[PDB]
Amino acid sequence: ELVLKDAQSALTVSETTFGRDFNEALVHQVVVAYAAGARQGTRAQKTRAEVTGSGKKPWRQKGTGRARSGSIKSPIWRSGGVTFAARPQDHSQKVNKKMYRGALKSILSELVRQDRLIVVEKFSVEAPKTKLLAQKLKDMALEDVLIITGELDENLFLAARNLHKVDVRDATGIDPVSLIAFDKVVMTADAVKQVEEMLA
Amino acid sequence: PKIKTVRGAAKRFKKTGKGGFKHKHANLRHILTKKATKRKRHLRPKAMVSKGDLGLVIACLPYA
Amino acid sequence: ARVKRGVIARARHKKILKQAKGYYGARSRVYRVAFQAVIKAGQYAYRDRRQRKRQFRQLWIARINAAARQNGISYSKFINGLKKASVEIDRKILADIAVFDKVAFTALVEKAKAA
Amino acid sequence: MRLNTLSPAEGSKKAGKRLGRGIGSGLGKTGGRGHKGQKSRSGGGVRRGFEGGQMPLYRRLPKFGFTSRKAAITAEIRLSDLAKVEGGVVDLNTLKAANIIGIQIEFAKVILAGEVTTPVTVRGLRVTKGARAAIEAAGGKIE
RNA sequence: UAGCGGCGAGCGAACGGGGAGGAGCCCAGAGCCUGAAUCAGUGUGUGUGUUAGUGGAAGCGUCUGGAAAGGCGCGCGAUACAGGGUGACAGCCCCGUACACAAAAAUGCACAUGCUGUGAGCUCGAUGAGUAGGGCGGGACACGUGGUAUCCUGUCUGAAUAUGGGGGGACCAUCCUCCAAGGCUAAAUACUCCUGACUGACCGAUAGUGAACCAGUACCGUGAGGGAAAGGCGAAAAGAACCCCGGCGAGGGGAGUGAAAAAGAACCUGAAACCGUGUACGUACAAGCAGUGGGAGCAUGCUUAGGCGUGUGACUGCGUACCUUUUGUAUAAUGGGUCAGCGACUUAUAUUCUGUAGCAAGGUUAACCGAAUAGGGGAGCCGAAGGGAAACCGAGUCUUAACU
Ligand SMILES: [Mg+2]
Ligand SMILES: [Mg+2]
Ligand SMILES: [Mg+2]
Ligand SMILES: [Mg+2]
Ligand SMILES: [Mg+2]
Ligand SMILES: [Mg+2]
Ligand SMILES: [Mg+2]
Ligand SMILES: [Mg+2]
Ligand SMILES: [Mg+2]
Ligand SMILES: [Mg+2]
Ligand SMILES: [Mg+2]
Ligand SMILES: [Mg+2]
Ligand SMILES: [Mg+2]
Ligand SMILES: [Mg+2]
Ligand SMILES: [Mg+2]
Ligand SMILES: [Mg+2]
Ligand SMILES: [Mg+2]
Ligand SMILES: [Mg+2]
Ligand SMILES: [Mg+2]
Ligand SMILES: [Mg+2]
Ligand SMILES: [Mg+2]
Ligand SMILES: [Mg+2]
Ligand SMILES: [Mg+2]
Ligand SMILES: [Mg+2]
Ligand SMILES: [Mg+2]
Ligand SMILES: [Mg+2]
Ligand SMILES: [Mg+2]
Ligand SMILES: [Mg+2]
Ligand SMILES: [Mg+2]
Ligand SMILES: [Mg+2]
Ligand SMILES: [Mg+2]
Ligand SMILES: [Mg+2]
Ligand SMILES: [Mg+2]
Ligand SMILES: [Mg+2]
Ligand SMILES: [Mg+2]
Ligand SMILES: [Mg+2]
Ligand SMILES: [Mg+2]
Ligand SMILES: [Mg+2]
Ligand SMILES: [Mg+2]
Ligand SMILES: [Mg+2]
Ligand SMILES: [Mg+2]
Ligand SMILES: [Mg+2]
Ligand SMILES: [Mg+2]
Ligand SMILES: [Mg+2]
Ligand SMILES: [Mg+2]
Ligand SMILES: [Mg+2]
Ligand SMILES: [Mg+2]
Ligand SMILES: [Mg+2]
Ligand SMILES: [Mg+2]
Ligand SMILES: [Mg+2]
Ligand SMILES: [Mg+2]
Ligand SMILES: [Mg+2]
Ligand SMILES: [Mg+2]
Ligand SMILES: [Mg+2]
Ligand SMILES: [Mg+2]
Ligand SMILES: [Mg+2]
Ligand SMILES: [Mg+2]
Ligand SMILES: [Mg+2]
Ligand SMILES: [Mg+2]
Ligand SMILES: [Mg+2]
Ligand SMILES: [Mg+2]
Ligand SMILES: [Mg+2]
Ligand SMILES: [Mg+2]
Ligand SMILES: [Mg+2]
Ligand SMILES: [Mg+2]
Ligand SMILES: [Mg+2]
Ligand SMILES: [Mg+2]
Ligand SMILES: [Mg+2]
Ligand SMILES: [Mg+2]
Ligand SMILES: [Mg+2]
Ligand SMILES: [Mg+2]
Ligand SMILES: [Mg+2]
Ligand SMILES: [Mg+2]
Ligand SMILES: [Mg+2]
Ligand SMILES: [Mg+2]
Ligand SMILES: [Mg+2]
Ligand SMILES: [Mg+2]
Ligand SMILES: [Mg+2]
Ligand SMILES: [Mg+2]
Ligand SMILES: [Mg+2]
Ligand SMILES: [Mg+2]
Ligand SMILES: [Mg+2]
Ligand SMILES: [Mg+2]
Ligand SMILES: [Mg+2]
Ligand SMILES: [Mg+2]
Ligand SMILES: [Mg+2]
Ligand SMILES: [Mg+2]
Ligand SMILES: [Mg+2]
Ligand SMILES: [Mg+2]
Ligand SMILES: [Mg+2]
Ligand SMILES: [Mg+2]
Ligand SMILES: [Mg+2]
Ligand SMILES: [Mg+2]
Ligand SMILES: [Mg+2]
Ligand SMILES: [Mg+2]
Ligand SMILES: [Mg+2]
Ligand SMILES: [Mg+2]
Ligand SMILES: [Mg+2]
Ligand SMILES: [Mg+2]
Ligand SMILES: [Mg+2]
Ligand SMILES: [Mg+2]
Ligand SMILES: [Mg+2]
Ligand SMILES: [Mg+2]
Ligand SMILES: [Mg+2]
Ligand SMILES: [Mg+2]
Ligand SMILES: [Mg+2]
Ligand SMILES: [Mg+2]
Ligand SMILES: [Mg+2]
Ligand SMILES: [Mg+2]
Ligand SMILES: [Mg+2]
Ligand SMILES: [Mg+2]
Ligand SMILES: [Mg+2]
Ligand SMILES: [Mg+2]
Ligand SMILES: [Mg+2]
Ligand SMILES: [Mg+2]
Ligand SMILES: [Mg+2]
Ligand SMILES: [Mg+2]
Ligand SMILES: [Mg+2]
Ligand SMILES: [Mg+2]
Ligand SMILES: [Mg+2]
Ligand SMILES: [Mg+2]
Ligand SMILES: [Mg+2]
Ligand SMILES: [Mg+2]
Ligand SMILES: [Mg+2]
Ligand SMILES: [Mg+2]
Ligand SMILES: [Mg+2]
Ligand SMILES: [Mg+2]
Ligand SMILES: [Mg+2]
Ligand SMILES: [Mg+2]
Ligand SMILES: [Mg+2]
Ligand SMILES: [Mg+2]
Ligand SMILES: [Mg+2]
Ligand SMILES: [Mg+2]
Ligand SMILES: [Mg+2]
Ligand SMILES: [Mg+2]
Ligand SMILES: [Mg+2]
Ligand SMILES: [Mg+2]
Ligand SMILES: [Mg+2]
Ligand SMILES: [Mg+2]
Ligand SMILES: [Mg+2]
Ligand SMILES: [Mg+2]
Ligand SMILES: [Mg+2]
Ligand SMILES: [Mg+2]
Ligand SMILES: [Mg+2]
Ligand SMILES: [Mg+2]
Ligand SMILES: [Mg+2]
Ligand SMILES: [Mg+2]
Ligand SMILES: [Mg+2]
Ligand SMILES: [Mg+2]
Ligand SMILES: [Mg+2]
Ligand SMILES: [Mg+2]
Ligand SMILES: [Mg+2]
Ligand SMILES: [Mg+2]
Ligand SMILES: [Mg+2]
Ligand SMILES: [Mg+2]
Ligand SMILES: [Mg+2]
Ligand SMILES: [Mg+2]
Ligand SMILES: [Mg+2]
Ligand SMILES: [Mg+2]
Ligand SMILES: [Mg+2]
Ligand SMILES: [Mg+2]
Ligand SMILES: [Mg+2]
Ligand SMILES: [Mg+2]
Ligand SMILES: [Mg+2]
Ligand SMILES: [Mg+2]
Ligand SMILES: [Mg+2]
Ligand SMILES: [Mg+2]
Ligand SMILES: [Mg+2]
Ligand SMILES: [Mg+2]
Ligand SMILES: [Mg+2]
Ligand SMILES: [Mg+2]
Ligand SMILES: [Mg+2]
Ligand SMILES: [Mg+2]
Ligand SMILES: [Mg+2]
Ligand SMILES: [Mg+2]
Ligand SMILES: [Mg+2]
Ligand SMILES: [Mg+2]
Ligand SMILES: [Mg+2]
Ligand SMILES: [Mg+2]
Ligand SMILES: [Mg+2]
Ligand SMILES: [Mg+2]
Ligand SMILES: [Mg+2]
Ligand SMILES: [Mg+2]
Ligand SMILES: [Mg+2]
Ligand SMILES: [Mg+2]
Ligand SMILES: [Mg+2]
Ligand SMILES: [Mg+2]
Ligand SMILES: [Mg+2]
Ligand SMILES: [Mg+2]
Ligand SMILES: [Mg+2]
Ligand SMILES: [Mg+2]
Ligand SMILES: [Mg+2]
Ligand SMILES: [Mg+2]
Ligand SMILES: [Mg+2]
Ligand SMILES: [Mg+2]
Ligand SMILES: [Mg+2]
Ligand SMILES: [Mg+2]
Ligand SMILES: [Mg+2]
Ligand SMILES: [Mg+2]
Ligand SMILES: [Mg+2]
Ligand SMILES: [Mg+2]
Ligand SMILES: [Mg+2]
Ligand SMILES: [Mg+2]
Ligand SMILES: [Mg+2]
Ligand SMILES: [Mg+2]
Ligand SMILES: [Mg+2]
Ligand SMILES: [Mg+2]
Ligand SMILES: [Mg+2]
Ligand SMILES: [Mg+2]
Ligand SMILES: [Mg+2]
Ligand SMILES: [Mg+2]
Ligand SMILES: [Mg+2]
Ligand SMILES: [Mg+2]
Ligand SMILES: [Mg+2]
Ligand SMILES: [Mg+2]
Ligand SMILES: [Mg+2]
Ligand SMILES: [Mg+2]
Ligand SMILES: [Mg+2]
Ligand SMILES: [Mg+2]
Ligand SMILES: [Mg+2]
Ligand SMILES: [Mg+2]
Ligand SMILES: [Mg+2]
Ligand SMILES: [Mg+2]
Ligand SMILES: [Mg+2]
Ligand SMILES: [Mg+2]
Ligand SMILES: [Mg+2]
Ligand SMILES: [Mg+2]
Ligand SMILES: [Mg+2]
Ligand SMILES: [Mg+2]
Ligand SMILES: [Mg+2]
Repeated sequence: ELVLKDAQSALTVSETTFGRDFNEALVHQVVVAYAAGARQGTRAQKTRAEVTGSGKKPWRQKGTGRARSGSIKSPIWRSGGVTFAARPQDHSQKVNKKMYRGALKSILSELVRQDRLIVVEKFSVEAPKTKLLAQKLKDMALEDVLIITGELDENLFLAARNLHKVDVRDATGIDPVSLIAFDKVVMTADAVKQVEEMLA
Repeated sequence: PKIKTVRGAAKRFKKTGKGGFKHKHANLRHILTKKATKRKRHLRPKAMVSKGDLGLVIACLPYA
Repeated sequence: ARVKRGVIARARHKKILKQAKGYYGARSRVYRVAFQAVIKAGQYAYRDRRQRKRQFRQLWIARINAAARQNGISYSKFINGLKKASVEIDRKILADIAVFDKVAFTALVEKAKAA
Repeated sequence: MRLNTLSPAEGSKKAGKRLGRGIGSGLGKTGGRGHKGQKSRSGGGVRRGFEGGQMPLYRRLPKFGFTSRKAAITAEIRLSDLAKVEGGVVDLNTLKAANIIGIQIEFAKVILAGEVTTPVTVRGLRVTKGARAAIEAAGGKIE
């Protein structure tokens, strides 16, 4: 079903993995949840309890012509309080397995329509060198890419660490945001076979 | 933390199939000889909670 | 994400103090006083679009009543005279004709005299 | 699709009520909670089942019954989820492996919930009169 | 949930499951035979690590500018495009980075292993008395003495001690299960004054620590103790030599430095309140929330051979501030001297309802295991069936002797 650019081999891929209607809401939700999961959420202000200072009333309740105060630390005073102080919290949100798989199936099928998904045979650099990888993408006519590979080569990996617009994920380690972010997606025939089985 | 059920209410109401609650009638513990038999007979079987006081029951026992 | 609000507040106050431009004392200078003046100005403005239509009608009617009595007829009888001759001309114009072209105006008072 | 071009379904998101933000907001000054009284106050509002000091419904009504110990450890097996164990044998330990009833349930009963196809010999289990007609109409012999 | 509970407010198990981590032994002592396998010496031995470090790739020309890293055009290293500096934004100017390497000396580890020193074996018996239990009074158990098991005990008492004793939630009897009245035990677990590295949908000088600054300082208090304020010239001090007014002052004017000195140290930006100097109009017979609709003149901007903007506003119709609280406020009821900054429906987990997305009689996982937002793991939960106080029966069932 997906022709290659140096073979023209008929790789018969499953229909309901790579040929579906683009459900925008599901994909949006899954990428938003994936984004929300990226947060570490490390922050804290200090409440009127946590501020340093005495509990003492600076001046008494009545008697003096001045607004009744009860603490130096009160949030309406300067240098003390923050009413609703933040606590370190976890913004990660649950995504249903079927929704995550469904979103991947939705986005990964839309690449076929848009022609971002460049399925290929064996893709591997000769030696662990960036100069060669950068040179070989000139002939392939690629710049901002996600080189997905089943057999993850250290030679290919090391050679794409310094290249910014190139990223080399494993066929197992595809993501919702990654598949959308990069301008093309180069999948190896083994990686398509693995992802096919993974998504199912 | 989880919600705590108002146990006293949990021992006086039971959830029926639809959503309403069955409860036992008041006025059938003591002082029975002066009451007519017709009353005591009508007070014996369980009864459904009225729609006015249903929200008060639904709040105080959120599980079942 | 802490939000400072010095840039936006100033822009809000400065907007109103621009509308208060021309008022006396604090009413131009001091937001807290100006804001009331600018609202009141709006309330009065809203009101006086209604009263502008009233005042001018009175102004016209007085002019027509003045110009009619030079020719020897009162406003009340004049307008009834014009109505009874199916004349559709309004107060605004009768008042303008009364001031400008009296030799013309005189013909309307005769036209009214017919009825 | 780009990371920007994505958008949610209409009606999914609904902003949220932000209290105390001017007249134009609608709610603002007394954030939808009226003038004065216990309910207007921070940390206000009465506790559950409180009817102004009147004896509450959950206290003026009598308490009845007792929670059975035996009812806690007995299940009501649906006859739809009958032929999902081991061919046509459904004792107890076999049924427990299929995750139909809980672990601490010795006594159990097969009720008429509809639909059987295969013959199932129901051993060491209590069976209903309607299910006895069905199970045998499908084929299998009970006990 | 079961229970507990002025059966109120509330408090809240275990069995049972899924995980993390797993490990056991010494004594209350008698044969042959023997120091052996165990802890620990203390070596020395790798292996380390930690406390100094070494190398570490490849850019040029024009244009704008005070200055180039910038734009423009061509190169090149990349297992180095982490990050920082540099006169504006640097892969290639510098410090780093990846990576490759380090130790005289002290130490923290993991295995050989000479050993002052210590008992491997089957044995044979033993097998923890003011104790278990009881009365009285308290307490701990989810369990408030209740029908109250269980454990501990202040007090007063008292077995049997494996033919024995404990327990199985009043209690009894049968079965099952353990063996009290002595010790010692790694891991999974809690924490971070402190030492590093690294990360933030954390803050950016009224914030963030009280403290960016010689801050727990000044200052306050007899004392315990309380406790501030106060950041930024410029790329580089090149921090203004020299004149001039002045008291060989302050302070200015020059001159000079700089790209700039209304960047000159009271030093980036420099708002508002508030206080001034000059230009246009109005203003000394006129009554009040001071505006608002009308509106002459006058002053400027323009197009001109009409007028239309702009400032002003003679005279004139209408016109008792805002907030709060109220049956009702111009009210002589509350609150505000003004400006600037900060200042109030939040966060976590449970729960019901509405919208929306997935999948559908199914839906769905929790901790965890994954380095890993994959995928396992369905232990569970919820739903598809209810009636009954409950046994029990179940498309019925409860009531009742039986139900139209
Ligand atoms: Mg405190
Ligand atoms: Mg205190
Ligand atoms: Mg005190
Ligand atoms: Mg006062
Ligand atoms: Mg005062
Ligand atoms: Mg401070
Ligand atoms: Mg603070
Ligand atoms: Mg605050
Ligand atoms: Mg959160
Ligand atoms: Mg949330
Ligand atoms: Mg999650
Ligand atoms: Mg998962
Ligand atoms: Mg890009
Ligand atoms: Mg990964
Ligand atoms: Mg009774
Ligand atoms: Mg009666
Ligand atoms: Mg009778
Ligand atoms: Mg009687
Ligand atoms: Mg529940
Ligand atoms: Mg900020
Ligand atoms: Mg402000
Ligand atoms: Mg301002
Ligand atoms: Mg602006
Ligand atoms: Mg405002
Ligand atoms: Mg301004
Ligand atoms: Mg004006
Ligand atoms: Mg004026
Ligand atoms: Mg002003
Ligand atoms: Mg002003
Ligand atoms: Mg009119
Ligand atoms: Mg919308
Ligand atoms: Mg909206
Ligand atoms: Mg939003
Ligand atoms: Mg919210
Ligand atoms: Mg809010
Ligand atoms: Mg509203
Ligand atoms: Mg409203
Ligand atoms: Mg409301
Ligand atoms: Mg109020
Ligand atoms: Mg009231
Ligand atoms: Mg109220
Ligand atoms: Mg409060
Ligand atoms: Mg309260
Ligand atoms: Mg009772
Ligand atoms: Mg289960
Ligand atoms: Mg179930
Ligand atoms: Mg059914
Ligand atoms: Mg349950
Ligand atoms: Mg009990
Ligand atoms: Mg009592
Ligand atoms: Mg009772
Ligand atoms: Mg049990
Ligand atoms: Mg267990
Ligand atoms: Mg357990
Ligand atoms: Mg287990
Ligand atoms: Mg761990
Ligand atoms: Mg383990
Ligand atoms: Mg294990
Ligand atoms: Mg061991
Ligand atoms: Mg071990
Ligand atoms: Mg050992
Ligand atoms: Mg040595
Ligand atoms: Mg070494
Ligand atoms: Mg070495
Ligand atoms: Mg070393
Ligand atoms: Mg080191
Ligand atoms: Mg080092
Ligand atoms: Mg270098
Ligand atoms: Mg250069
Ligand atoms: Mg130029
Ligand atoms: Mg130049
Ligand atoms: Mg120059
Ligand atoms: Mg350049
Ligand atoms: Mg250059
Ligand atoms: Mg050129
Ligand atoms: Mg060219
Ligand atoms: Mg080029
Ligand atoms: Mg970079
Ligand atoms: Mg960098
Ligand atoms: Mg890097
Ligand atoms: Mg600059
Ligand atoms: Mg710089
Ligand atoms: Mg740059
Ligand atoms: Mg460059
Ligand atoms: Mg740099
Ligand atoms: Mg560059
Ligand atoms: Mg380049
Ligand atoms: Mg290295
Ligand atoms: Mg070497
Ligand atoms: Mg060396
Ligand atoms: Mg070394
Ligand atoms: Mg050396
Ligand atoms: Mg080494
Ligand atoms: Mg050396
Ligand atoms: Mg040496
Ligand atoms: Mg050495
Ligand atoms: Mg040594
Ligand atoms: Mg023996
Ligand atoms: Mg023993
Ligand atoms: Mg023994
Ligand atoms: Mg013993
Ligand atoms: Mg003895
Ligand atoms: Mg003894
Ligand atoms: Mg005992
Ligand atoms: Mg006893
Ligand atoms: Mg006993
Ligand atoms: Mg005792
Ligand atoms: Mg006695
Ligand atoms: Mg006792
Ligand atoms: Mg208690
Ligand atoms: Mg009691
Ligand atoms: Mg107790
Ligand atoms: Mg007691
Ligand atoms: Mg008793
Ligand atoms: Mg009691
Ligand atoms: Mg009781
Ligand atoms: Mg009792
Ligand atoms: Mg016992
Ligand atoms: Mg006892
Ligand atoms: Mg106990
Ligand atoms: Mg004990
Ligand atoms: Mg004796
Ligand atoms: Mg004896
Ligand atoms: Mg003995
Ligand atoms: Mg003896
Ligand atoms: Mg016994
Ligand atoms: Mg016993
Ligand atoms: Mg127990
Ligand atoms: Mg037996
Ligand atoms: Mg003991
Ligand atoms: Mg022991
Ligand atoms: Mg011992
Ligand atoms: Mg060990
Ligand atoms: Mg730590
Ligand atoms: Mg900021
Ligand atoms: Mg910030
Ligand atoms: Mg400051
Ligand atoms: Mg500042
Ligand atoms: Mg501060
Ligand atoms: Mg300041
Ligand atoms: Mg403080
Ligand atoms: Mg100081
Ligand atoms: Mg002092
Ligand atoms: Mg104090
Ligand atoms: Mg003090
Ligand atoms: Mg200050
Ligand atoms: Mg400075
Ligand atoms: Mg500087
Ligand atoms: Mg600089
Ligand atoms: Mg600098
Ligand atoms: Mg000088
Ligand atoms: Mg002189
Ligand atoms: Mg002198
Ligand atoms: Mg002198
Ligand atoms: Mg002199
Ligand atoms: Mg000076
Ligand atoms: Mg001087
Ligand atoms: Mg000077
Ligand atoms: Mg110069
Ligand atoms: Mg110069
Ligand atoms: Mg110059
Ligand atoms: Mg310039
Ligand atoms: Mg200048
Ligand atoms: Mg100069
Ligand atoms: Mg100058
Ligand atoms: Mg100059
Ligand atoms: Mg300037
Ligand atoms: Mg400047
Ligand atoms: Mg100067
Ligand atoms: Mg100076
Ligand atoms: Mg000075
Ligand atoms: Mg200064
Ligand atoms: Mg200043
Ligand atoms: Mg600057
Ligand atoms: Mg300035
Ligand atoms: Mg200034
Ligand atoms: Mg300045
Ligand atoms: Mg300025
Ligand atoms: Mg100013
Ligand atoms: Mg201004
Ligand atoms: Mg002023
Ligand atoms: Mg003045
Ligand atoms: Mg002035
Ligand atoms: Mg002046
Ligand atoms: Mg004048
Ligand atoms: Mg007069
Ligand atoms: Mg006058
Ligand atoms: Mg006056
Ligand atoms: Mg008057
Ligand atoms: Mg008046
Ligand atoms: Mg006006
Ligand atoms: Mg006007
Ligand atoms: Mg003029
Ligand atoms: Mg007037
Ligand atoms: Mg009037
Ligand atoms: Mg008024
Ligand atoms: Mg009024
Ligand atoms: Mg009041
Ligand atoms: Mg009143
Ligand atoms: Mg007033
Ligand atoms: Mg009034
Ligand atoms: Mg007053
Ligand atoms: Mg008063
Ligand atoms: Mg007042
Ligand atoms: Mg008030
Ligand atoms: Mg009052
Ligand atoms: Mg007020
Ligand atoms: Mg006042
Ligand atoms: Mg303000
Ligand atoms: Mg503040
Ligand atoms: Mg809320
Ligand atoms: Mg619903
Ligand atoms: Mg719904
Ligand atoms: Mg819907
Ligand atoms: Mg929907
Ligand atoms: Mg469906
Ligand atoms: Mg792990
Ligand atoms: Mg793996
Ligand atoms: Mg790995
Ligand atoms: Mg982690
Ligand atoms: Mg369940
Ligand atoms: Mg059905
Ligand atoms: Mg039921
Ligand atoms: Mg049921
Ligand atoms: Mg029956
Ligand atoms: Mg019955
Ligand atoms: Mg019956
Ligand atoms: Mg019957
Ligand atoms: Mg009968
Ligand atoms: Mg019958």
